[PDB]
Amino acid sequence: PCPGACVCYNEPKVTTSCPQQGLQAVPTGIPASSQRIFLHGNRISHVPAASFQSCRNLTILWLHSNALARIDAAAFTGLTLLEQLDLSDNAQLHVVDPTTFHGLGHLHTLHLDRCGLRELGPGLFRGLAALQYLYLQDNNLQALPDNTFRDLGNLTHLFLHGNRIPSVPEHAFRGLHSLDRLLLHQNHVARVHPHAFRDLGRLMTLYLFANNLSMLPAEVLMPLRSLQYLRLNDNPWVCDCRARPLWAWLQKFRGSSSEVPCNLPQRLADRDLKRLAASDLEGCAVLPKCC
Ligand SMILES: *[C@@H]1O[C@H](CO)[C@@H](O)[C@H](O)[C@H]1NC(C)=O
Ligand SMILES: *[C@@H]1O[C@H](CO)[C@@H](O)[C@H](O)[C@H]1NC(C)=O
Ligand SMILES: *[C@@H]1O[C@H](CO)[C@@H](O)[C@H](O)[C@H]1NC(C)=O
Repeated sequence: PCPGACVCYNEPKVTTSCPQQGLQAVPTGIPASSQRIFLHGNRISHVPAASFQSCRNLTILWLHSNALARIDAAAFTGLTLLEQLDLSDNAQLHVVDPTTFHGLGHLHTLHLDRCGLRELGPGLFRGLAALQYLYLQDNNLQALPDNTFRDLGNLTHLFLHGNRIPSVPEHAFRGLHSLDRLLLHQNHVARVHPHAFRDLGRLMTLYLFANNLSMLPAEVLMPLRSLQYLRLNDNPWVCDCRARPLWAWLQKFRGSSSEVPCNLPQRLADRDLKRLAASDLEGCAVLPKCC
């Protein structure tokens, strides 16, 4: 018995599809045999506890482009086979309770982009051992706490761009041994801890453009054995003695890198640090280390 104006069909997967119907709540009577539930484009403001618990075989659930303001901590309880979860484009969600994703051990992709998220609570991504793709871009994040991604040993793509992250601490990206792509551009990153990328030996793409970096210790990039694509443009680089280690690393990098445009000193403005001679990097500009 297909509920409301929903469309129900069996092939290729048992599906209940109710998009863009002005629904203000999760409809009652969703067939328990459903493998895919599409509830995107509605006006759903709240997801109550155990809203899909009847659906033992659910693998795909879309709730994007709704009006979500609150998700109950037990909203996804009993969804042990869930592989894809889409909560994106709910700009007033602001906050997800840290236990909300517990028991989703088959989850492969999690869409949380444009959810207005203010923070990543302790244990929010705990136990998501199968997760491969995590989308956190275009939110309101102000911090990247240590060990936030510690259990995500299978994650290959992490999207964190378009937030307000001020820095990267040492253990922010611990546990991410499979990470392939890390996008951190369009943030406020003013400093990266020397050993922040220790676990990212398989990383192939790193975007750090449009941030607030004036220098980078060479130790930051040393672990990145597999790196092929690097973006560092649109940062206020100081091209003086402090930039020598980054310069030296860039000389031996066999991958592709963006411009690394000097902001200071004036005579080097918009020249590419990558393309300077060592002699250009003598003295202090207008303190740390060599200065
Ligand atoms: C889940 O799938 C199995 C195998 O098709 C079936 O026996 C079971 O009834 C399904 N569960 C629900 C709630 O429909
Ligand atoms: C991680 O992926 C590999 C293959 O890519 C798979 O064998 C393994 O079971 C996955 N880990 C978990 C915890 O699901
Ligand atoms: C970059 O960091 C400096 C402090 O070193 C701060 O004064 C400035 O406002 C920051 N820029 C942006 C765009 O946040």
